[PDB]
Amino acid sequence: MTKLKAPAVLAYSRKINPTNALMFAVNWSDRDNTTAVMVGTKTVAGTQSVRGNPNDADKGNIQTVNFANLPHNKNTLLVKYNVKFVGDVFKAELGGGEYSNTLQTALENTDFGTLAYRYVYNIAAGRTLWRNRVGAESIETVITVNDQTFTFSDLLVNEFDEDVDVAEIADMVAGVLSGEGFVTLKVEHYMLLGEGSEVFPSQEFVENSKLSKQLFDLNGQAAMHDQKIGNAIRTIDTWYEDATTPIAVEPYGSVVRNGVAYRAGNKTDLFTLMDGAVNGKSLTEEDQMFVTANLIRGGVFGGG
Amino acid sequence: TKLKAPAVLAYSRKINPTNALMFAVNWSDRDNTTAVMVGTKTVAGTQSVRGNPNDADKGNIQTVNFANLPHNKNTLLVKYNVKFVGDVFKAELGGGEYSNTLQTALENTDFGTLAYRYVYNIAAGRTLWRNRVGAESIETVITVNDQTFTFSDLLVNEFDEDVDVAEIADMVAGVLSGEGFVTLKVEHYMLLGEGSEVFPSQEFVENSKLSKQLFDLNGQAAMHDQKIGNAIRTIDTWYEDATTPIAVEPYGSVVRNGVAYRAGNKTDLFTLMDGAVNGKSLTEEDQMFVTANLIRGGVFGG
Repeated sequence: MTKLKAPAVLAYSRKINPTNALMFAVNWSDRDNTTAVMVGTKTVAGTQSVRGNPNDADKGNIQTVNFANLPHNKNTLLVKYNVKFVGDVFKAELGGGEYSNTLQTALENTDFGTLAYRYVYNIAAGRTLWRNRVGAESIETVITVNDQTFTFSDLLVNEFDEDVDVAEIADMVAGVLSGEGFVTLKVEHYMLLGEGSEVFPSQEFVENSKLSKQLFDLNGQAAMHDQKIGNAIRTIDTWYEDATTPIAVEPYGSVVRNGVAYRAGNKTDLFTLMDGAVNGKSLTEEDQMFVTANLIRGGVFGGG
Repeated sequence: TKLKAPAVLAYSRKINPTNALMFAVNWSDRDNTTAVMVGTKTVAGTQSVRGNPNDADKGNIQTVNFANLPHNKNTLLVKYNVKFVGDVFKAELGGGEYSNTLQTALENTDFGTLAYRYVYNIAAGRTLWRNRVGAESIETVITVNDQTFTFSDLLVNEFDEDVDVAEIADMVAGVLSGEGFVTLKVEHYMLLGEGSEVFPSQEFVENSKLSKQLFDLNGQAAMHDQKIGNAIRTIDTWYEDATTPIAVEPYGSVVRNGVAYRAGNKTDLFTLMDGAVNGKSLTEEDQMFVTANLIRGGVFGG
């Protein structure tokens, strides 16, 4: 007909830029004396309890793994990172002009307020802490932005409840996202897990060596990949078909650890909606939020 | 009839940057430099290609190189030197007549503008590429001939007039329009924030255990001298329908966007060179473009 197609190398750079997270040990009422949690190595002998075959059930299983605990005289895990939000979300890093420009035009009425609120809420509710949230006496999140400090505790993680301080931070974040500039939130999390509690750093892929589990380290200190924090932050999509709990923003709504994709094969993926928005079709408020959330995520959205 | 160009006519590059090293400092304690080291990390992602949604339920593991400022330093320090070398009309390999009449045809080239735009690309920090995004402030320090110059607040995409840029460009044009050489020694300080991702040059390795590999020198994150150089010679605003400056390439090629703003419309270096040697006249900006291609270096022969 006369359709406008996206260039082969249309690519957007990411706009939520978290750092790596470092993991320290403190006591809940002495947060100035911090000590780094160090990754160790231990032996693990196990059992061949795999569903398929009971003929191996009497055989052993010797492995060596990385592990990471709080020391036996500190009761609190402290997780530190920064999240820099950057503007100009609609200026493609690689794609040309025409397609991306009319896409920006089709997206200009996007509810940046809700996007920024859900981002900052995930940061404040401590979703970025993943399994470290489990079994915590209390959880205290501290976000410092523009020499201003905010503290959170009583936040439900899987609902975007309205909170006035989350809203005040989301105001600056949405100001940046819907326009130009950048703003850095400096984040600390305090979890009262108990002395000697196991902590959960990012895990590495070791295809070579004697380790079967390998934990992420920086100079030997337990740490979480910046991309894992980022994935937790963008868990804002409640708009896929038959949506229940929020999923991370992905062009196909993929959650690979569950082997499913909530936006694949039903014309609700990023590329279908994108080509619709460029070629005259109208987008919902939630569809515009989703397409803009993908433009914030970054990636190559070109013909492949 | 026509002065054909010798088959092996070639010029050597005249703007010689070094490789850039990447350190981490604090913005207000620049005498405590520590080096940024390239690391390796696992990265797990989704199969999110435009084509196939049938793989949208499948994941993928990779290992990649990565480079961060420490969590106790907030400023990236990029260091390099650039040596400008004169005799930009003496050919390296080509014979005599074509090169000599070309040297005569271009003795009225605006060397002031060339030197200014080179020095400006160095001072505005274009050479930093993606390390410019998200800076609270950028401070460039250029030392030359026992004279130190500091720059903050320079628009990268405009050649605004600046007195220090012009004063350095004066020596640079004195070398480029005559003989000799001169070394500018350049530092860039960027207030990015503690723990910020920094962007060294990327490598290509056919099949390796690494999916994405960063340029290192003894393990320290670094930038290729040719990338700094490509930023330095982004001065071409004279192709047809010119928006922003592009890097000086004989066909005005920008392979990252799959177009060549001087290919196939009698604006390429070879057409202009043939014209200049074979009697035809060039614009002032065309003389600038041809001399910039001679300063870039390369083979201009069959």
